[PDB]
Amino acid sequence: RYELSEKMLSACNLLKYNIKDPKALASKDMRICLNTLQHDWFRVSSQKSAVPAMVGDYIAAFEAVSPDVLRYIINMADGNGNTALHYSVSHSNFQIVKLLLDADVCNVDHQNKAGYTPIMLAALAAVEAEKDMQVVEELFSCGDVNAKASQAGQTALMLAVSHGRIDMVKGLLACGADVNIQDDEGSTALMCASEHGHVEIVKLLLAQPGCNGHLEDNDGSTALSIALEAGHKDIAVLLYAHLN
Amino acid sequence: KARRRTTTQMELLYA
Repeated sequence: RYELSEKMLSACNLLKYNIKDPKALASKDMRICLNTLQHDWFRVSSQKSAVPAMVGDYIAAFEAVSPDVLRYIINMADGNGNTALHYSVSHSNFQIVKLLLDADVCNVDHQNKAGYTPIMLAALAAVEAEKDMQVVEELFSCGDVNAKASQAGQTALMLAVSHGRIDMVKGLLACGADVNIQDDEGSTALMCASEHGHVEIVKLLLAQPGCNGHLEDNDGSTALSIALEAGHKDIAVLLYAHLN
Repeated sequence: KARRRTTTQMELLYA
């Protein structure tokens, strides 16, 4: 079993005594402490080569210091605004994603500096086994699947659709994604699918109760007009059939 | 338009 270093355990104990005192927590000297925590925590949790048993051992050790110390450390964000949940999703380290979720204190809706949540990162992450998709759907159910990115206001569903990821689209819809959300430019997931020519994804979106094919983007384009213009007459016929 | 653009895994992770 992996154990914290003397220095790390020391920093955890210092946090424990200070965690309830906000202005001490923000003090310049306390920062050297917090930097130790951040450095060692990201070292063990956030590389592609992170070892799940080590992350598990570290989580258990933080909670033994204090549940509040566990909550503080596993929600730390680095200089990129990334949490361990962002990195472990991006790396498709779904055993580690599961350990973080099961600690039951993750803020899954945290936007990194790029403007994206871990649910949005999952929409593009490699998933090589259906069991990994179980962890992805747990993630989807722990946070806000309808959140909009700071860049262009896109949702996870729009991201998945734009990459033609039928698997992710099915997952997101099964976990309650709203098909009708519009990004900052007024585009829907259905419009994204129409641009890319993704026929099966169009059928999946149209099959959702309440899918609104009439929505316009800020220039008055519809999924139907977009499909024709992008040269996807088959989707256009599909859209027409659904709208009428 | 964002709906036409490609976003990469690295673009989601780093600004």
